Amino acid sequence: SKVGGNYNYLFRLFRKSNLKPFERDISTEIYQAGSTPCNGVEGFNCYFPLQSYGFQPTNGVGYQPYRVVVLSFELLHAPATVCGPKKSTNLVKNKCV
Amino acid sequence: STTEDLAKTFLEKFNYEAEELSYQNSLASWNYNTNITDENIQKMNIAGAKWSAFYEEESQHAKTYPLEEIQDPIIKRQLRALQQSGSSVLSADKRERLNTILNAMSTIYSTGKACNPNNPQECLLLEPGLDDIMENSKDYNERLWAWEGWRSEVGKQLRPLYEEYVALKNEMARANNYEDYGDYWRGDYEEEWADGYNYSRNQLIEDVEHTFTQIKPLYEHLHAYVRAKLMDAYPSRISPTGCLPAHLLGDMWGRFWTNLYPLMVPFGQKPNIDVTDAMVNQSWDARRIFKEAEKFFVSVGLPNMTEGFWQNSMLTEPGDNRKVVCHPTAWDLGKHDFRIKMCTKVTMDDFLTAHHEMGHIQYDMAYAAQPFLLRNGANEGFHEAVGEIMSLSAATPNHLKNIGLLPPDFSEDSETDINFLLKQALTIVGTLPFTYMLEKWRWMVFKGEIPKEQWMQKWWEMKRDIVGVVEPLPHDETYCDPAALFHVANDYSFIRYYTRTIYQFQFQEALCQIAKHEGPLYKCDISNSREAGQKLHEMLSLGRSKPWTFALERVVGAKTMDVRPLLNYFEPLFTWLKEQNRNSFVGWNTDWSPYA
Repeated sequence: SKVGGNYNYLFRLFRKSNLKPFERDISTEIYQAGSTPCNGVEGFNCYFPLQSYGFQPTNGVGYQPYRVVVLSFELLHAPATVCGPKKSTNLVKNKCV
Repeated sequence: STTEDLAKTFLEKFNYEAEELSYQNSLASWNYNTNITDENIQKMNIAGAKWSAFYEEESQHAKTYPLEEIQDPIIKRQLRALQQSGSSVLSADKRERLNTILNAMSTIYSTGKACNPNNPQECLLLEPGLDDIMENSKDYNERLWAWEGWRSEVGKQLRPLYEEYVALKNEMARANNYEDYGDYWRGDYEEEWADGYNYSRNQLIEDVEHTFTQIKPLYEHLHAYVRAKLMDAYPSRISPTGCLPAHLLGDMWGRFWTNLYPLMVPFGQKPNIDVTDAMVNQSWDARRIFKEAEKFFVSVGLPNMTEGFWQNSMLTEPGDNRKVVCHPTAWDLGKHDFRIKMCTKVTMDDFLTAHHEMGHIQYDMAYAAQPFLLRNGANEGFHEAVGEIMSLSAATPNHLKNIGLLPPDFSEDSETDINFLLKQALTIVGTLPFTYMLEKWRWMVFKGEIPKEQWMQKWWEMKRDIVGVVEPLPHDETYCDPAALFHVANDYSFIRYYTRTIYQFQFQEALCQIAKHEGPLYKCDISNSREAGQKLHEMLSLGRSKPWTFALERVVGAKTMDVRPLLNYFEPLFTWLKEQNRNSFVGWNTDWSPYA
């Protein structure tokens, strides 16, 4: 959050219906709300969802950011170079080992 | 497609943008009365004028939004408060005339002065002088000149102004589908859509009379109390058979009354509780008393408060070039950002006010979990009552000693209670007459049974039966002594003090009995009540969804306010009202007049 008014970043709040697992949604289109048609513009029962942060340093704890990183280890079949670091020790010679 | 989804998304979108606006508006009121700068004033003139723009627009837009095809009932009250037809049904000509009248009175009110007789140089802004003399001393002609003048300049200039305002308000809210301006005001307490607990706009007429005629045997003798509590004052200028003059109001409508009492006193040798010398000796501070309150609320199980609360909350007087008034208040900026203001100085009343605001911290964190447009308590009646329950419990010696103001060697007596009841008797008993006068006059005129030209005259047989005040200089439409105060100079109503008075003892008794306590309702404390603490904290989690009887039956089990506690909780006071009057005249006749 920046001081002079964070009108740079933006929020999204709305969609039409439910969504499948594991996909990216970037919908910004007008939503058709009532019996009257929308034709893709705000008007008779119509709505545009997008809004910006507009963050001033005053916003509260619940609306303060919490960066959530979902480390999605999707398990499939590879040798998977990325498994984990391996350690080692020192060797001693001329002994039952 | 139904309009329920449309209107709920509409109210949520209002929540979003109007919460940007109202968040900066709460912060803007906060700044405005903490910074006085011309660009911030220009913000109040211009940027603050951006506030009133959007609400009316969707008030007009949601007016087109319908009520028929809605399941999920919630939206029904929404549009009734968000269509807000009300005054917009009638003509902008009517509303504009009244509004420009309000602007005129606002300007002339901002510019006002009146001052001394025979010496118009040591002039008296109604702040520092002869008015304070009226209360601290008994200066009769002094309060005369003050109150006579403070209408004679204000009231006369706006008398046709104010009269046209009131009559045309009658016209509008006769056309409002309501009965008059005050039923337009009455539109607060309506509730329905749950079976069994409806409240109408005509049934409220009779029941409060009945509770007031459950006041009246107390009240007519409460009437016979102040009447009698004014006996030892003046033998030569007030005949015992006479009506008492108008300039004993206490205020510009008698909003506070404790004036002739310490002269009438039967036993006043003992001084009040004064520990100021001890504070000077020890020099405690509001920071120390702040964690004192924190750990007292811990003793009933209450947590601390976050960083953003007080990194903008200034707790000390700024002085220098930043001019800020010292009226403490409890504030809220919204969206998990809550802030408070006070001035700091060592006072028991300041400590009690700090406790007032922390009890309020929990007690209006009560309704911070509701959707934005509904964040309130069950109804608006519990508010001024559950606000001061704990503070008035602290007024008793128990908590005031628990905070350490007194040493342990003090033994307990019932004489302390007898003279505390006596002190409340010479202090607080003054306002209820005028309170219920405005309340009942309001309900009749709001149904239409009392006129405006004979307002004073019909309010004379009344007030000679209410609290005893009559003009020695009778008021026709020219001379002028109602509007010398800003409150009813701006036309409000008076139910809340009755609600507080009868509701507070009901809450104390119910908390006592669910906590399994027994005793009188002056001695019915809520301290050390953890097993009802999760009830007391649940007493503060209601919402605004249900009629009041459901909320009562849940929180306490008694669906209605009880006035048997009025007639038998005064059974000791109503008797001390008699016991103090057992050797005094019970009555004071009412036929002589000063000017004849």
